[PDB]
Amino acid sequence: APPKSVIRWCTISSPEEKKCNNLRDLTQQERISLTCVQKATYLDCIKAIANNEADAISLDGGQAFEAGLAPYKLKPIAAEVYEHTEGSTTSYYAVAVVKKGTEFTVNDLQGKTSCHTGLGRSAGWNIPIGTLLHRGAIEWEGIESGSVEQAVAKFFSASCVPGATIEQKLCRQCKGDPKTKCARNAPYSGYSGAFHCLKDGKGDVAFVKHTTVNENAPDQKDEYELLCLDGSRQPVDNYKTCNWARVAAHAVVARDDNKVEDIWSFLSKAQSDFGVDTKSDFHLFGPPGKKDPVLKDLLFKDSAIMLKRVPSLMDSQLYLGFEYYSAIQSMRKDQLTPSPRENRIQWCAVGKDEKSKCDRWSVVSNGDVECTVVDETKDCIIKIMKGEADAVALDGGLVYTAGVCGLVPVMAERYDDESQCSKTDERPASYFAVAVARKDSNVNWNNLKGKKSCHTAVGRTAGWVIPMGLIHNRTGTCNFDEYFSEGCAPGSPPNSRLCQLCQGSGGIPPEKCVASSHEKYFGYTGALRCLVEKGDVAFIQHSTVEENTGGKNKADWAKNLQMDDFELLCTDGRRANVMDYRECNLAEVPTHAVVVRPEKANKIRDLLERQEKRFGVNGSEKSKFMMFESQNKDLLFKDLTKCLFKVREGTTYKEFLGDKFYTVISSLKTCNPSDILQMCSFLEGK
Ligand SMILES: *[C@@H]1O[C@H](CO)[C@@H](O[C@H]2O[C@H](CO)[C@@H](O)[C@H](O)[C@H]2NC(C)=O)[C@H](O)[C@H]1NC(C)=O
Repeated sequence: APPKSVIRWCTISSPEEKKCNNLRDLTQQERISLTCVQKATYLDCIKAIANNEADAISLDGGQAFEAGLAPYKLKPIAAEVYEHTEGSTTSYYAVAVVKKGTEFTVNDLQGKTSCHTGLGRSAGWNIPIGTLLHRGAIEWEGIESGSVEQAVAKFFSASCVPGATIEQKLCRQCKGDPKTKCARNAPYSGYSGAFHCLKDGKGDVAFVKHTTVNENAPDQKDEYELLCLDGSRQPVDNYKTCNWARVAAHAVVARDDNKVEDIWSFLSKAQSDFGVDTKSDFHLFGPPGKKDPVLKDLLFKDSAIMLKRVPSLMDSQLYLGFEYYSAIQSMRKDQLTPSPRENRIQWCAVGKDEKSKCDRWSVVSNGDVECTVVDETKDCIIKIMKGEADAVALDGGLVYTAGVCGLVPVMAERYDDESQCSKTDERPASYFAVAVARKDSNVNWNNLKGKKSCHTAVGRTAGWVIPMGLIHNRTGTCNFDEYFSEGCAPGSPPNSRLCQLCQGSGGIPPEKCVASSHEKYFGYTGALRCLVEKGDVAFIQHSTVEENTGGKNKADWAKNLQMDDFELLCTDGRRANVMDYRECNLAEVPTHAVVVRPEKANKIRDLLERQEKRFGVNGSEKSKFMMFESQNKDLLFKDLTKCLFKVREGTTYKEFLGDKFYTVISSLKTCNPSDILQMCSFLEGK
C-alpha cells in the first residue's frame, strides 16, 4: 500500500505546541498529516522520537550531537538556510581574533591570558576549549586531574568566564563591578564585551562568532586580525579559511528507517504552500522580528529563510563539521575509552589481504603505523575525514570525490625508480591513455559508436574511467552498456552486452566477464588481445603495444605482431601513429596518491618518510618486509612503486589532476552522482 502517512512533530513548550496544532487543519486538507506532541525537555523529545514514539524534531548543532548519539543515533534530514551574502547560508563560522603583531600561533599558548563570553557556549567555551583539548595543548584525560574548569588553571593564568561553581583561574580580566563580574549577565561578553577584551586589552586570546568585527566597526581594522589553527593568521574578512569551526545551522533529525522521506515531503510542502511566501496566516520561518524570549525561534528557528535538504548518509559526526565534532569530542562524551590519543599514524586497510598486510607491518612498526580495515574502498574516504582513519592510497577517480569531501593528496607514488625521486626537477610521470585502433581498421572517434569494444576492466582509469569520461560528454546519459555493439570489460554485469567479447574461463567454470585471474581478456594486454581477436578498438596505456610488440610477448598470438599493425585513435578523427602517445592520447593519467586531511599533512609525509626507507624499495630492512609488495598484488600500495616522495606543498586535487582530467572526471560522475559524493558536495555549498 503506497505513500500516505502522518508526521508526528516533537515539541518543547505549550506556546510552541499551540502553534503546532494551528497547522493541523492544513496537514489535514493535505495528503501527509500530523499529530503534535509536547515534551518538557528535548532529551525526552529525543528519546521519544527515538523509540518510534514520535517522528522528528528540528534541533541545533549543540543538540544535533546529542540527538545523533547512541542509543539514539538520529539522522539529520534537512537543515535551515539564511540571508547574508557569501552564498546560500547554512551555517555560522566559529573563529578567533587577536591584535596584530603576535609572536606565537597556539603551540606555545600555555600561559597567556584569555577572555570568553560565557561558559559552555560554542565559539567561547566548547569550541576553542575542545579544539585545544584534542590538540593536546592542555594535558587532560579526565576531570580528576584537571576538570574543564580545573584544567583551565593548569593551562591558563587568566580567563574571563561566567562559570564559577568551582574554578577561579578562569575568572580574571572581566571588567565592571567587584560583585557583578563573573556573571553571564555582565555586558563584558556576548560577542562585544569579550571583543572589548582585545579592544580594552583585558585578555590576550579571545575567540568569538566571526564577522562581529564588522557588525561592531567596519572602519578600524588591522588593529585586530584573525588567527588560524595552522600556524597562519589573516585579516578581518579572512574567516572562510581561518575559522576554528564549521558551526552548522539548525537541522531536523529523525531515527533511521522507512518512515523518512514523508518527513521531508510533509515539510517541503509545508513550505512551498505555507512557507515564507504563503498568503495565509502563517510564517513557517518566523518573519524577522522581535518577541517574548519565551516564544523565540519556535517550532522552527525564527531567523530562517528556508530549509535545505540533507543527504541520506549524512550523520552528526558529519553534518556539524569535523572541527565542531573534534572540539566537543574532547569533552565528557567519553574521556578516552572509545576515543584515545594515539597520535601515531594508522591506515585505511581495504581487504583481509590488506588489513593483515597492514598488520604484517604493525609488529615491525611498534605503533609508528596502525591499522583499521574496510569493506568498500569508499569506507576509507569517510573514516579518515571522520578522524577514524588517517591516510589512504587510491586510484585517480577516488581522488576526485575525496577532494570534494575535503581530503587531498599528500604523498604520491612513482612508477619509474627512486633514481628520480628526491628532487624537484621533473615532478609528474608520463603514463598516457590511448584509443588503440588497428592498422587497416575502420574505427575512429567519429564512427566509434556501434563498434565492438575492448576495455581492460569496468573501472581502471585508462582502461575505462577515461573512455566513458570523454564518452559522457557525447552520450545523452551514462548508458555505457548501450554504446558499442558489444565488448568485454571484466567486471561488468553477468549476461550484459559489455561482457559479450569476454572469452571468459580458460576452461573449467565458465567464469565469463570476470575481473579475476580466471579471465583471459583481463588486464591491458588481455584487452589488447581482444582488439586482435575480436574488437574493433581497445582502451589501454601508451606503451601497452611496445610491451608485447617487437617479439616481446612470446605468446600464441603476439609472437609475430608488430606495432606496425596498431594505430592511435585521436578524439578528432586523426589516426595518429602509435609512437605519438603525446599527440594523440585520451588522457594523461596520474599515479596513485595518499589522500589525507588538511591538518596532519606535512607531518604525515614525515611518518611515511620515516617508514619510507625503513620499509621501502632501496630500504634497509628488506630482509624483514617492505611496503609495496604484498603477495605480489596491489594492496593499498600498487606493487610497481619505488619512490613515494613528499609532493609539492599547498596544491589541490584539481591541480593534482589537471583540467583535462578534472573537467572530464567531474563531468562524468555528474551523469550519475552518489552518496559520499553527494554529501561532501552539498557541504561545499554551505
Ligand atoms: C566535457 O566536460 C565538460 C562537462 O561536460 C565540458 O565543459 C566543461 O568542462 C569543464 C568542466 O567539466 C570546464 O572547464 C568548462 O568550462 C565546462 N564548460 C563550460 C561551458 O563551462 C567539456 O567541454 C567537455 N570536455 C571537453 C574536452 O570538451
